[PDB]
Amino acid sequence: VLARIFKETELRKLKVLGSGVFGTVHKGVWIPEGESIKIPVCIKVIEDKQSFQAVTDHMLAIGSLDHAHIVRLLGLCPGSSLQLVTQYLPLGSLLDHVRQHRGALGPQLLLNWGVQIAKGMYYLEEHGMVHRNLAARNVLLKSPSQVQVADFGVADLLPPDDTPIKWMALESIHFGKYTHQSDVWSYGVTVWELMTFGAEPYAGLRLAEVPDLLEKGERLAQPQICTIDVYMVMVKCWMIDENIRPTFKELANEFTRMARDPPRYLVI
Ligand SMILES: Nc1ncnc2c1ncn2[C@@H]1O[C@H](COP(=O)(O)OP(=O)(O)NP(=O)(O)O)[C@@H](O)[C@H]1O
Ligand SMILES: [Mg+2]
Repeated sequence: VLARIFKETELRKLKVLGSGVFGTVHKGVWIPEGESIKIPVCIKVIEDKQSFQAVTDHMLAIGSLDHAHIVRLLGLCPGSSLQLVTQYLPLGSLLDHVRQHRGALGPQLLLNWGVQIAKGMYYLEEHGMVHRNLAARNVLLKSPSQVQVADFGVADLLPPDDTPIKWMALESIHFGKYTHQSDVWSYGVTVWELMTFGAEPYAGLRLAEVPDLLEKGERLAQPQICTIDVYMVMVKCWMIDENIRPTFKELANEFTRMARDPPRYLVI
């Protein structure tokens, strides 16, 4: 239960990669202990929109976590803006990956990722950490076959302020309430994104409408490559009652069970 603090003079930003809802991610280098060294790192810049001088208890909570399937926060740099420092993964997003390669991907390989994501979210659930922004953009490739959940708990760094709405559980939209169960919903839309080779969820619809549609219980369409067995996994994630939504434990089970005989549960 500790997080490393990085002196400002240790970090250097080379290039910007992009920016999401809360921050701005920069490709950078890390130079520790005066003597020259060059460690490739990713630096995410988060600002209030008051100061980030001072470490909160939640910042340490993020800092402590370490799992084979999550993106570990190597360190933290306070200042006017908060600088979150992680390792740089050249292979990038799972979302942009499935788009580019699509169905060419292994039906076996694509199932393993469902398992690998669930294992990570389990690790987060275990240490009582609510991700609050799970999505395909947030799942990253550490290795051609290996993925890691990124961007956990960033949302809880900033005061309640206001599109992740396509990834939120209905009670999160209605009550601004986030649980481990609410992320389970987000896991659902995620898996969906994958099975659709990176299709945009609720495409070409108005955001105001979105609460209505899933409330009417029409929900997401069945992805082209998914058998009813894999599709129902997702459907249980979007059940209005959270206490009937599956745990990440069970989700790791159902996918690994399907992973034994890959083409039975998915098809080109
Ligand atoms: N460790 C990393 N290595 C390489 N690229 C990264 C890393 N972390 C984030 N990125 C990329 O940086 C870009 C911007 O990140 P971010 O500010 O989180 O926005 P986002 O992930 O697109 N959406 P959101 O997470 O909802 O803000 C995205 O294209 C990420 O894939
Ligand atoms: Mg992100």
